[PDB]
Amino acid sequence: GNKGWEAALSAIEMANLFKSLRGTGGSGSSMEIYEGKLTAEGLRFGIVASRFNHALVDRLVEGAIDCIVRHGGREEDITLVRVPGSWEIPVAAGELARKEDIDAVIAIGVLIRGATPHFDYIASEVSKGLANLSLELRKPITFGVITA
Amino acid sequence: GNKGWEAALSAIEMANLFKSLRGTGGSGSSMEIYEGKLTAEGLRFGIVASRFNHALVDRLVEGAIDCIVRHGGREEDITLVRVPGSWEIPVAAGELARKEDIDAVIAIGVLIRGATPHFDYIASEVSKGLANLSLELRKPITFGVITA
Amino acid sequence: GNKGWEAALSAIEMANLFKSLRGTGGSGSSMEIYEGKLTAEGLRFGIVASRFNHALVDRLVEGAIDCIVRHGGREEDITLVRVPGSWEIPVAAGELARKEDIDAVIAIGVLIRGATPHFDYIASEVSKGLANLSLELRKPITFGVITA
Amino acid sequence: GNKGWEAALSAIEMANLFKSLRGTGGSGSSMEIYEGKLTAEGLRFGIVASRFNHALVDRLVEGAIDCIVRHGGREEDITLVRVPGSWEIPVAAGELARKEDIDAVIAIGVLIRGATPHFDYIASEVSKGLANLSLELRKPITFGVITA
Amino acid sequence: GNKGWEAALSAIEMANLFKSLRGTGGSGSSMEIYEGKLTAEGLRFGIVASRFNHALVDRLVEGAIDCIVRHGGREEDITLVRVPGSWEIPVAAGELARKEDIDAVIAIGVLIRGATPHFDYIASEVSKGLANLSLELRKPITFGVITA
Amino acid sequence: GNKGWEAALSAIEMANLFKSLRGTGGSGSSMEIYEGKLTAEGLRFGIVASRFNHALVDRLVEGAIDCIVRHGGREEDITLVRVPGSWEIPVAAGELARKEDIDAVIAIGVLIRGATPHFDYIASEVSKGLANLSLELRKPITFGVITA
Amino acid sequence: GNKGWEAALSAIEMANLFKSLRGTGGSGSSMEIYEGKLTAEGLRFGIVASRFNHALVDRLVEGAIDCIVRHGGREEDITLVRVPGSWEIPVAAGELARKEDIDAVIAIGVLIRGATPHFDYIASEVSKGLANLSLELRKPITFGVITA
Amino acid sequence: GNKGWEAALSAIEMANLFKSLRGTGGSGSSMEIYEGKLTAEGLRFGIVASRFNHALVDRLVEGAIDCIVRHGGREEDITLVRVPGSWEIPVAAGELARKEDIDAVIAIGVLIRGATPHFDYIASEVSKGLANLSLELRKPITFGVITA
Amino acid sequence: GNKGWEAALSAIEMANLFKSLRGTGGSGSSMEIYEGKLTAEGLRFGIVASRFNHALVDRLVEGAIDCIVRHGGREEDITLVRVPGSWEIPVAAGELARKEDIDAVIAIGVLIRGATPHFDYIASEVSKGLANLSLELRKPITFGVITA
Repeated sequence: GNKGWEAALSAIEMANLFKSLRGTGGSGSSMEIYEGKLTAEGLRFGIVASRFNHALVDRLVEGAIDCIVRHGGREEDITLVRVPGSWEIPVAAGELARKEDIDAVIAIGVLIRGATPHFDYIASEVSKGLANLSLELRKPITFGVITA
Repeated sequence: GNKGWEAALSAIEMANLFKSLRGTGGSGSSMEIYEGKLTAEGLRFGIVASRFNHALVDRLVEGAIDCIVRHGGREEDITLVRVPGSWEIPVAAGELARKEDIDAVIAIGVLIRGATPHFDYIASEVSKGLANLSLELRKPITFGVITA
Repeated sequence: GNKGWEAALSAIEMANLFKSLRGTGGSGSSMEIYEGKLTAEGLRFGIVASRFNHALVDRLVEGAIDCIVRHGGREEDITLVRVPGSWEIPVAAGELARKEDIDAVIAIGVLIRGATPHFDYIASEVSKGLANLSLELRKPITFGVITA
Repeated sequence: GNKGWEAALSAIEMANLFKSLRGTGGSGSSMEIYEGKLTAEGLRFGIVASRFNHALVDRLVEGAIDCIVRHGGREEDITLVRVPGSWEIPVAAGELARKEDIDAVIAIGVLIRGATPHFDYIASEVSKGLANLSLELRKPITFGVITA
Repeated sequence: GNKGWEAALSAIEMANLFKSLRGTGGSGSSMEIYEGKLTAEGLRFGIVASRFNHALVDRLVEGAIDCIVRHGGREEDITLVRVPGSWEIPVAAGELARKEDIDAVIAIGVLIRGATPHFDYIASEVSKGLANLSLELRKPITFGVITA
Repeated sequence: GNKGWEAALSAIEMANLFKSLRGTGGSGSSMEIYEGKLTAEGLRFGIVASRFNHALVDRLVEGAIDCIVRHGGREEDITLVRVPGSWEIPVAAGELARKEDIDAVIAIGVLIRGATPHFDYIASEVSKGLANLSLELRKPITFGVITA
Repeated sequence: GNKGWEAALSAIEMANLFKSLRGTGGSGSSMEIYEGKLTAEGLRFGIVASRFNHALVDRLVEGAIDCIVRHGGREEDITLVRVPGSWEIPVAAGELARKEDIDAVIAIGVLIRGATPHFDYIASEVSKGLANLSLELRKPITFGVITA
Repeated sequence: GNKGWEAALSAIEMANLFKSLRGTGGSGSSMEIYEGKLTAEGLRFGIVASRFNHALVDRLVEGAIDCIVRHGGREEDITLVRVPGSWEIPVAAGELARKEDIDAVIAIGVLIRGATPHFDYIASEVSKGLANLSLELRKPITFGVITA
Repeated sequence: GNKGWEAALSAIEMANLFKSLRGTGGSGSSMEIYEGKLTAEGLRFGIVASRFNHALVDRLVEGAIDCIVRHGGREEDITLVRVPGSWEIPVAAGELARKEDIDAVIAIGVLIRGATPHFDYIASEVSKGLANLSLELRKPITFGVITA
């Protein structure tokens, strides 16, 4: 039940939700409640991770993959991209999020804000970029990072 | 007292206010005051709610729906969407806020202040994101979220 | 006196100034020095005020409209819009700005920044929104926001 | 040595930098280098200044104009506009920049140290606005305000 | 030791990453893993650096050029631009980023943040500008600014 | 806040409730439920106030008139009468209620608990008589007296 | 968070596990492993709930239904039975566990710690009774009780 | 950064250095310079490792092979041979070097600190032997052993 | 900081001063004011510097050349001469001063006056020689010697 499991759980629910919204509406006669299920048969995902501190990141990525397969996901339908550092996560995510096949992208990384001097500037940028990216491209982007 | 009732009331008033300005002007030879009546007949709304603290959130949604119907709203013209967490609200509001039918949307959530660094960055982004979306689509968004 | 006195003065100098900037280009003998006059006739205005802390906002609006007429402003060319809460001022202001008639907007607002939690976030985004509109819409606005 | 002289020097050579940049591509057969010269003949500038604290601001504005003429600039090609406060520098700056003939802009101002609360909210916004305008207008603007 | 080396290495492989991600599609049963690579034949670069503290920056500029050529780069395909300030880099980088024959941009400078004036504000602003340009234009940008 | 606000709101709720019971039953095959909406259009009301302590009463009664118009009431359909003192409140209310036009009645007054021996008697008398008239006439009569 | 969620999830896993063992063996000619996925499609369930502590038991029962339907369960494949006493579950559970259609049973209840010696005997007997049913009848059961 | 990565880097560029050195003489009309590039494609290497202390040596050998593939080397052109002790590294190294196809050799090992007397006699000889072989064979060999 | 910059700036404008003073005459009623100017097109220069303490002087030589080219100078019209001592500059400057196609001369060197031998005497002598040459030949000479 590591934090990587949480990111996968959030990602799966949205891919179903947006499908329901884009689909045909209800028959009326009451409040149109829209909900996202946990099924994962026929959903494609993407993941981005940083090389830095590969001893503490390998566990996170591995735990995330177990969530999809257990909930009914084929291992063949996952794409993995690795980037040098945390600063480069947003730009990489954009290329993945713009593909037609992909339906969700997860973000995994570790932060050293406070662990090293002069890092709060970089720390705020990644959080701001990923959220702002989601609105323009119309697609859920789960967020996950650790503090060192 | 409960923020659910208070937030919905604000949404009702601004819906009428915008309809007045988009129409004809007021009487001349005087400073035309503008105010929003509290009636709610003929309008359409939407709601987005999170799931953290499942016990507490249920009360808030009940208050919001009660105020809308009590002031003359039709239950047939309310749509509800549920999301996993607080980070996820801004993207959900995007889909609803830009439909040609809806007139206003309400966001309900719970924020944690200072518990862990992870939640600290979440609070800043959700506040900024909701405001910018409203200014770009010309519809009102009500920020009815509790803290702690 | 009150901040409404100072706030009104700045707006008056601006509307005419922009008129000069779009004036005839028949010059160049020496360096130009553009400046704003203090005439008020033929200048439309808009004013927006909140509702919380009614005991204060009443004097600010009362103590601000006087300066407009004192320069020759006609009361028929002023429009006022009341709004429920401070956090939802900017959305209303944008609607009035897009009207081709009005040439200036001023806002009254009382904030308790740095008093209690859940209000610092509100106190932060209010200023940022108003500034953004001015550059986008190209019409001056005055930040007539006070605090306890 | 004052900010007025130093701030201007940035303006002269970027006007030369952009002119050469959009004139030709890579020469070929060797590394390409682009550089700006400190020559002012044939260039037209613009300057914006604040009304408040006219004592200090008087010296700074005088210094900036001295540099332009010294390096070979004609005084007939300089436009100066005054504003009553720092808050309105960004909106005014955009007006001059959109003019096709101007080739660069310079900003002068003075900031006070904590006379009243929430000054930073006003103080920080001017810096943020200037940077945003430069990128979208694609024309340099200098930053030469001085703290009190 | 040379941070130009560290910045240069990151830029080289990101160009390779984009070369493959947006390349021809592929079909297979196993998971697809996309990884960077240090190979710099057929890649076009561009560098921007400031004069500020010219004693130190001149050293770093040489280091970046050494990395490209040693790793298979071509001196004929490197373009260099020099500017007089740290505040004044983002505007320059914009023009280079839009060239259709440029694959990456490397930005290096010096910050003396601390008790010095004007530096607390601009230090934050320069970072945000670079990040936004990357997502807007979909092209990597590296941040190799060192501080005392 | 103003206790007249509360007393006013209760009047509308009761008026609609009796307006519905006279009609036909609701949908069968379930539990019949009757609730009062807050719409306040097309309803006639009456108000009674005591002249003693005109300072507090004036604000209190003004706090009640706004409610009917704000919730969609016609401003020219509420009657007002005043009486020398508290003792005269019941008889005045009795006169109004018998009319075939007024649908609800509101009472306003200010009292001090047991200031003098005779003040104790009136306190019991004023409440006792008011309730009895409501049952006899079959018409709601709100209670709005203030103690101390 | 609630025990109702945890109890339901265990039932989902066990049902899949038993369907695998009772089936044919797998290939590979190596070390062989079994595990239960979390797909609830096509499985039938049943629940038994007590009545003490009216406030809480309903909340726990609600969560259990959500888990089954979210993970692919059908609304009309669940059977519910309600009984008064915590001492009274085992007799009810047996009547349901022996139906051919049912494939799992979930028990929800509340126990009291140390209130009286009478309840001490109650608590011991209920736990061991349910265990014996599972082994005797060869069908999984879940133990979703709370105390204090 | 480890000796495995650092030791390899020496190997790649000398293979390039010798290839260019024996290709042409002095160009003439200017100073002649000979330099090696960090390109590995088209080159075949050899590696020798010690059996003892397999824990530490496992990481170093893994690091060296990572560098070759990263810079563009094919894994099919790498030969690894193990030996039981440091004393036999020189004799084994000569065997690989005399092979005509190999272009360079790399040595890895770990030395303990004074477990038994006269260790220096054995310890020093390996370093001396490696240097002697290089001169007479006329082929580079790297030195990458690490003390305990 | 670079004293070569400070020395260079003085030399540039003095050449302009002589260009106008001995130019064509003029007639007028007001006072005539002759002023220098920073404009270096069509001006021929010449630099002399010493090897003494070659670590530092090489830096200054570059600074002087940068000033001339940036201010509109031409590299084709700069002549450089190097000598081995501070005592030995004046003789070298004499030959350069007599060239009919030279407008100014810049002399830079290092003095280590103090407890060192021979330096109290020569330090005075070198200064006098330069001054006398200027008046004798009627051509400006600049003194940019720095000392520890």
